[PDB]
Amino acid sequence: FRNNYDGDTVTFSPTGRLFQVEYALEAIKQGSVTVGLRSNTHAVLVALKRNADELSSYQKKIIKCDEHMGLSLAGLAPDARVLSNYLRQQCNYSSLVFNRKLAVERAGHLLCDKAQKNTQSYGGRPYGVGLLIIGYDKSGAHLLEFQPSGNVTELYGTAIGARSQGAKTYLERTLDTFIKIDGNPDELIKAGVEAISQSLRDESLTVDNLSIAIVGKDTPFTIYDGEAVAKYI
Amino acid sequence: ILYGAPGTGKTLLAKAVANQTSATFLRIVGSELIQKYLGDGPRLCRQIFKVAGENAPSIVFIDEIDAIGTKRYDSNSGGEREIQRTMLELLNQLDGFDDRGDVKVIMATNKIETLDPALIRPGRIDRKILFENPDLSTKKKILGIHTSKMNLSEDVNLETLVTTKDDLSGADIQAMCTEAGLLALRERRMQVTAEDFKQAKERVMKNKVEENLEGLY
Amino acid sequence: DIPVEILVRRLSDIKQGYTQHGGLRPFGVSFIYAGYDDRYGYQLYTSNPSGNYTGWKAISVGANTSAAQTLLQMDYKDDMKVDDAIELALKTLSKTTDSSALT
Amino acid sequence: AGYDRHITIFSPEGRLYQVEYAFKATNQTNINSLAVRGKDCTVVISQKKVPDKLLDPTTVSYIFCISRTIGMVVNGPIPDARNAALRAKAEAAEFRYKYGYDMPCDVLAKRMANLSQ
Amino acid sequence: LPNEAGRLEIFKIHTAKVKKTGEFDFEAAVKMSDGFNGADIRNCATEAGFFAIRDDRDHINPDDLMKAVRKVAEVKK
Amino acid sequence: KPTETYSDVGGLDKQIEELVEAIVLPMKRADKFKDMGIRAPKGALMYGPPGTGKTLLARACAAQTNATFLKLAAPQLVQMYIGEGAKLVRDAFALAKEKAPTIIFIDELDAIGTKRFDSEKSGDREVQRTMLELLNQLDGFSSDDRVKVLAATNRVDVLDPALLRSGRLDRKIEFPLPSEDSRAQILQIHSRKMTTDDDINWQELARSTDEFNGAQLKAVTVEAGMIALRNGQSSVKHEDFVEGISEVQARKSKSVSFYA
Amino acid sequence: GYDRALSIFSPDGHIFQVEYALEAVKRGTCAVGVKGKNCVVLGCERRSTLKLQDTRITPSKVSKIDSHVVLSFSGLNADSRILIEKARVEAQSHRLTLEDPVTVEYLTRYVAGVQQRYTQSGGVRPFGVSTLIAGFDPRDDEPKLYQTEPSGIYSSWSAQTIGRNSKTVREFLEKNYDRKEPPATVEECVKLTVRSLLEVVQTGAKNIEITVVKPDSDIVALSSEEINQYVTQIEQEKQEQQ
Amino acid sequence: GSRRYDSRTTIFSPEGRLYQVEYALESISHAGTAIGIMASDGIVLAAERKV
Amino acid sequence: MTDRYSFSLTTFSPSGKLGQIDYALTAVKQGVTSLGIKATNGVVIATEKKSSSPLAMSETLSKVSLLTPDIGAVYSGMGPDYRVLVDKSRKVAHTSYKRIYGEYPPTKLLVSEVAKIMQEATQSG
Amino acid sequence: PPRIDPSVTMMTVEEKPDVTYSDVGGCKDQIEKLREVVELPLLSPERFATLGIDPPKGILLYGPPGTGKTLCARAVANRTDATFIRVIGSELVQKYVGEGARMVRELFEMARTKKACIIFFDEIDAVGGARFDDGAGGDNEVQRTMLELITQLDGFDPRGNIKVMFATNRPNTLDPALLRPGRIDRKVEFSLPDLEGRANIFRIHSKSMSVERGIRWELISRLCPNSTGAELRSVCTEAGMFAIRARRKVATEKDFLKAVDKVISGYKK
Amino acid sequence: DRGVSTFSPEGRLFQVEYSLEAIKLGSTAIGIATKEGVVLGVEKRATSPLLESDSIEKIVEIDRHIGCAMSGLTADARSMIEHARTAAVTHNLYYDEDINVESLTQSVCDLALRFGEGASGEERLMSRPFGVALLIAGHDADDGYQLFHAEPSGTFYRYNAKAIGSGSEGAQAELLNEWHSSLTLKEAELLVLKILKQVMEEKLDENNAQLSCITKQDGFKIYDNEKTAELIKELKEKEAAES
Amino acid sequence: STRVEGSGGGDSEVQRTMLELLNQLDGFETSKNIKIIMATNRLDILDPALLRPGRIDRKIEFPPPSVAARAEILRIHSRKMNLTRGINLRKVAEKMNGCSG
Repeated sequence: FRNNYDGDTVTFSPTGRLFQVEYALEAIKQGSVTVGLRSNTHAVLVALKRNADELSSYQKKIIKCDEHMGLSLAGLAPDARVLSNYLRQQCNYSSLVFNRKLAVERAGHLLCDKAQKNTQSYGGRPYGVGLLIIGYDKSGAHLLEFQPSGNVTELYGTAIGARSQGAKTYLERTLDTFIKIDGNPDELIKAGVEAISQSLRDESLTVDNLSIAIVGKDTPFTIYDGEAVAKYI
Repeated sequence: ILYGAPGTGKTLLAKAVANQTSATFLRIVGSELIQKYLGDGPRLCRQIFKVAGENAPSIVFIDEIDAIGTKRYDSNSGGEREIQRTMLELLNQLDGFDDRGDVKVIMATNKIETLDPALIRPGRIDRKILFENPDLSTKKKILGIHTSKMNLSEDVNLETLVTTKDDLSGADIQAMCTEAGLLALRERRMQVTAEDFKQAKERVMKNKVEENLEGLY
Repeated sequence: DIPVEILVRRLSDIKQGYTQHGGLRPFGVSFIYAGYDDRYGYQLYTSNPSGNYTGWKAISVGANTSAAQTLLQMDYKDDMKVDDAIELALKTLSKTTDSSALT
Repeated sequence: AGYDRHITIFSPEGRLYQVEYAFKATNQTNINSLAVRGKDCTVVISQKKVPDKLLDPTTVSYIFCISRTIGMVVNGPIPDARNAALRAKAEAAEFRYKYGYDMPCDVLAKRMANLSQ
Repeated sequence: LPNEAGRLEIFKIHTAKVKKTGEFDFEAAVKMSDGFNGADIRNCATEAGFFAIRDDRDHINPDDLMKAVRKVAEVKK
Repeated sequence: KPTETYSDVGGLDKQIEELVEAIVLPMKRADKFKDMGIRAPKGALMYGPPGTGKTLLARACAAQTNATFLKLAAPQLVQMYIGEGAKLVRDAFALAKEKAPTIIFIDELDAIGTKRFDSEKSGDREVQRTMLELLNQLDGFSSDDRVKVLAATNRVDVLDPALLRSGRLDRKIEFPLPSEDSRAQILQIHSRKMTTDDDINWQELARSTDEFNGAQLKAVTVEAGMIALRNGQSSVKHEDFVEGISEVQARKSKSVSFYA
Repeated sequence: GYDRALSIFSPDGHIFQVEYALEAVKRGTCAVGVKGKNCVVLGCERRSTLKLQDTRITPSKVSKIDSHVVLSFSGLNADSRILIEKARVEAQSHRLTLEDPVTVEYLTRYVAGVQQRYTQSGGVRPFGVSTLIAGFDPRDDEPKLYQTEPSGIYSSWSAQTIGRNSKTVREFLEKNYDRKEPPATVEECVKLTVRSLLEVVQTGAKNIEITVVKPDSDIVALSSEEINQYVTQIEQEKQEQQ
Repeated sequence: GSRRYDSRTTIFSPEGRLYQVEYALESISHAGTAIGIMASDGIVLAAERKV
Repeated sequence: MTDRYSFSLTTFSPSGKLGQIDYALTAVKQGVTSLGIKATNGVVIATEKKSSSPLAMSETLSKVSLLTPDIGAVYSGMGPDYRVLVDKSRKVAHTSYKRIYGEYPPTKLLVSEVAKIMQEATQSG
Repeated sequence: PPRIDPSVTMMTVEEKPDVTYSDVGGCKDQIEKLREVVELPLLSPERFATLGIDPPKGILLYGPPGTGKTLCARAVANRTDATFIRVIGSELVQKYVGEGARMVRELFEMARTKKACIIFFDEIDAVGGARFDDGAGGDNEVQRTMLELITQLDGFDPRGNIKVMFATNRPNTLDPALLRPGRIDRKVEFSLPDLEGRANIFRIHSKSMSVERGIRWELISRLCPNSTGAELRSVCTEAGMFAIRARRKVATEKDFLKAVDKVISGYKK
Repeated sequence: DRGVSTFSPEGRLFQVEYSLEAIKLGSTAIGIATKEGVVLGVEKRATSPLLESDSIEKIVEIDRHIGCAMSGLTADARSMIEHARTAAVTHNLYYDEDINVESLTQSVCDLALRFGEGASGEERLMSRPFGVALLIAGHDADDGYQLFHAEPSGTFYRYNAKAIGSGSEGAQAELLNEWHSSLTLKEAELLVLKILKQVMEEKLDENNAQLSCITKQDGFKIYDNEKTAELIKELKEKEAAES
Repeated sequence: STRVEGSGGGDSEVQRTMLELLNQLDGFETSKNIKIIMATNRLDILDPALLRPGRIDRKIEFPPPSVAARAEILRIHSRKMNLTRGINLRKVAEKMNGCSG
């Protein structure tokens, strides 16, 4: 029964969606929590990184895809690599072929097709990892939500990962405030830190845990990692 | 659990142990529990266990469970329901009442791998007993007993028959005693000669020992 | 001329191949190979559905293999001639038939 | 194998379930058709039912013009009818170029038959 | 299953016995309907009327009927 | 008297309207239907999940009209002895006519709703005959709403061309997978029963719950209450639900090992 | 084309096909290997259910990869042939490219590698045979015995047995070998191999086959009488009394 | 599904035999008899024509 | 994304029988009567042409086909299987014995190509 | 006052079972849930009342039968002073028209009269389980039993007195109506025990046996393949068989290792 | 049957979890990284007097600055190593410098997710994830001595101490307390020997245990049976003198 | 005149039961005076452990019908009733081929 509709990717169920899509969706939440916010001039991503142990250390999950483009993941590390590699080729071609910095809208639609295609086989699979893809081109800053189902929505702020809603409600409140803070790297970073804390309810907020990433009007893709987020706490 | 071939060790071993301990030996026909009705298999199975506990001590020998079994891939299936029903009652009856020594169960099947691995259940069935093949020396031993009960000629040599036999189980050895002895009964004689045995050894040997070139390597 | 021992191996490897890879059925066939070399004299092989092949100096395959072979083992003798072998084959053939007498 | 309710093979009754059910629903367009021959002509008369008044009738056809001379009436469900029409029209067009000659009814028939088998 | 001609006849009788606006069009309904039987055609008469109780009147309109017939049509083949 | 209310359910609103139109509006304004000359149903069919709020609303309609509620369970009718069930149904209807306003509530309509389609109906003739007997009776009268019969299935797998007709099972009401707005309302019904500390953020929880049926929602609430007990509280807070959803009781789980 | 899977990972951790492969080794032939200081002997018992064969037009159970490398097996004939074919191409290939015959270690890696690979891809399942690979490296005299199994695992052993009734003869080796003294006498290495197979074959001393590999293309099948001579000697040992 | 039509009957068993192979050995016993005699002067081949 | 299937549709059964082939033996039985007589002085083949609507014609049907000019063939079993097989059989006979030769194929040799085709379709899923 | 009765039922009743937990190492999790759902509402109803919740009516315990799953059921009944009622689900399914439905009503009424009691259903695979036939003249009969059983649960029943604890060997072929809340609220998972788990369950059996004193079960656990609680007990008694076989009073680590080696191979399929 | 696209209701595939069970059916493998050097230790094991444990090894060289210890199905890691070496050599050709331990772990992990029955974006050249886990340790002159845990899942973690295998829970706990970055190369080895003996069900001697080290003066060097033995005596004597 | 030649239901299973009984008699009581005779036309009701000596010990062929045999039977049945002496059972027997008793 269950095993019919999990064991095949070239199926559908009576609800209007296959069970595998419900599990992939669950898997994004199984990621660690990350928020994204923009005012449409700059876009910031603030991310809580957990590491397995005191004897592990942090490994990167904010990915420079170009010097004007990046992503954060939440969900499955193996899959995230596959997607990141794709977006990176895609960024490179856009520069070589068109002199473009690539809009999110164009990138999302292309990532969608590949995903679709691998549900059009046995032994291909949805990614089961979500991404907040940011970049600063000529229509400004942009924040997209990509899901491995192929749903692409641009949101002004959002969250993915466990307890998305905590930051999201804070974001729907502070909305009107942040969108009129235009042109400020530092005001928005401060916001991101404030936001991520409304997600938390079973996790600690510490310097080494937190990680910030920016691209914006006068900033090409630069990451603050480790030490360098202390002064925004 | 005893698994081999019936009346070669599997039937016999359970019969022996029953004689030693003065226990009632209860021979349970696996198949008759395969009734074509519903409700019917489990209450037949239950009745067998009821009577076993009442009239302890007893060894319960359940002959050739595979007709009520068949593992499948699922623990209930859209095929026949009656075969699945008797199987789950049988699994619940080991799993749910345990005995020290008052009732002992001997289960029989030709292939132990057609049984569900949870119907085997460690902590009741601890022993899993399998069947070795006779070597030359065992053939001599098994033969010696069967001839004690015969009367025969003294030109019959045990050693000679045994060497030329190769890969016969004890069942074939028993058949030989009867077949050579049958030629004596045809010649109206209650000895058996050397000659009867040779022809007998050869014939059962031939039929058992069919070649298909699946040996060798 | 091809050696027998090689030619047999190429068939057996092929049979073997189908059941390992391709999802295929294997062939349901046994061959008894009769061939000559000046490195070995006459050679006689048999190959069977598992991809296993062996040499025999007298062999039976098909219905009633066991029984034929048992008769073969007694009547066999180190000394040979063709016309003697023709008699041998026929004596046996008559006694392995699953139908009365022989024609 | 062990399957015949998920894949298509010979029946032991000898009447193939997939072929029989294909014989049955075709009628899901509410059609009835005939074709007759006159001495010099061949006429087809065919039903049409229009199930909405958001629909134009003049784009609703069950006759597809294969070439210039050849006609084909499909009785079936229309996504399958059209699928065959697309394939038939090209094979007809391909034949006409290669062989210098307009496709026979029977040859078109035979070729689509052998493919369905 | 009834003719086209048969649908028109069965509709006539079932909306006859129901109260209605003075202008009415049986024919309109008849085209849209396929795969119905007499019980299905009666239901269409009654379906239109439930929405007329809703609309605070005794009178089916051709307008109720157009909805009624398409809904009965949607819920099945 | 069932004590069910429409305040015990919510966000099933569009489906509340259809049921009320089908059985209550004929009862109350019988002279209006009569005078029009349209047949008024005497059966309704509901399908969907029971306990989401399909079953609750039936009981609620009966209470509101102050009809006699009679629960007849379909496996009960199915006797191994020669027609008991057909007989039970004619008595079921006769007593129903006497008792009016009445809702004859039939749990399960796939238990008798198999009847086979081959020559296999021979065996299972008790189940075909009982189902046929209620439909012949329903069509044997019209334009009255003295008896209502309302049918419920655990999971729909049965529907027939025979069920159709207005005096038979006219109404086909679907009760869906709840929308987001609706889950929050169901939670706020459920949490009425809870002792709250009034810190619970309704909006957030409703979005986070995805693929939950009304009964499953109830399961989160008892779990949250259960956590609160271990924590040493007599009331619950918002965090207690967030924690609650993640837990296994509805096929939703969490995991780790996908991150560094 | 085709590439649907036949290898499916077990919740055991030990794949189905590997575990069912090992069964195939137990049914098959019996092979044992003993190393000297100067030899490596590979013994096989012959089991002919009926014999109408000759021993010279049957394929023999110790098979040459090279003039000075042998491979010996237990399991099915069919599978082992495939492993052999691939190894004879590899033998020649090293000879062509490095200008030197194979090292034994590389060859062992190779036979393992094909097995391991058929566990890992779909569409192929792995082989029903375990092998004894022995030989000598260029400029060398020290014996090498390695054991390869269908899991694709290999390791070195001073003595080993595989195939039918492995247990009995393993124990027999545990009490009849020395690690401060692998025998440097060719005669005692053959002796031990004959004792081992004797205890299993049932009858017949010309249903025992020894193959001796000494350095520098010396692969030698010892003849009937020589074999009889150790068997005589083993009954003198067994019917010893003081 | 493609693998949901597959049965994998080409693989080693729990007894370590190959289903389809064992079945082929059977086939050969239901077909005619074939006998091969090798002598050092010739080879005599017979195969039995049934039906 | 498809054409990755090659698992067989003809398998061994526990009586070592072949599933499809048992099924197909019926199909032949449900056919109509066809015969052959070799007189040594020729060959005669005859069959019943029968058809599946009264409005159809069996005068404009054919159940003997020319394979090559000098050879004709007839069958019992199913109409669809016969048409595709005759076409493939007509193809190989032209290509391999009139482009490589010029004499029309000996009979037996043509039988061996038809046989190879049918068995090939049984091996391969 | 004669309203609601046992009628005539066929059942196996054990007032206060003689069985206590003997697996706590892999069934730490089934015990934590169990305690809370059954033991504490019976021991203090008032707590639940103050929260504003009433506990689960039915709980499903799944995974392999008898690996401490069965033990946990008997154990909680003893601990609460409630009647333990073992019904074998497969016996309550009958061919006979309704014979099956009738049997089911009488059991729940019986339960009501005698309330504060645990109905343990061994096997719901029988009672429901897979199909595709959707009645067939033998999967109708089964469906009729399944459906009647649902009717009592989803109707009017006490959730604070009557517990039903269900046992299965696979919940993936069971109908969504058997699974869903409104009938089974908590569904608890069996865990094959971890190395540390094996040690505690071992430690229990080795409150008997003259094992060497200084034994490290953790070391033995690391060489072990996977095992279930049934298997860990199984090893211990088989090790004692080696001690008698060799005619010696005391047990070593070694006797336990030798028993592992044997039992796992024997198991497999 | 089964497929390989199947998720669990969590959303984590079946085969991946089953791969973690296989790692635990390996033997304990311990790596500790300290200021100077990385130490890697394995149990060679010796189960028979006839087994040559002193002719085999379980600590394999990737490059002249990168080693690895494995636990699991040790054949499955031959494919992985072979691929890593090919990558490692290719970087020495392409830039003339050391290959980062991290850049490599990433490369290797990409092909651990390459299991499937064919899909339209990627090559599949395995059916199933490897039965085998790695500890890869190395040195580069960009971030010095490092240790990484390479999963068959394809996740990659940076560490300082890690144990894998059956006893990894007990060994890792002890390690957390002992780990300091003020421990000399020799010290790290001695503390590794003490723990490795504990988790062992049999006596610790050279004939069943192997040490190996990574120094930036001479790279990955697999330590001799003799040198490791000498310290085992010294461990035995100190330990039996605080008792 | 007798329906059912054995089937997949209860005729083959019942045939197993009988064999069991026979084992038991040579067991405790070692008295055995009641013998069971099986008759069959088909080898698909049989399995090799069933033919294995100690369940079924003798497999006896029942007379396949020959011309000489057919005359004999006829002569015995004719020796009850009024038939002419001018008849030749050799003719009547030779006329019949593919006829049982």
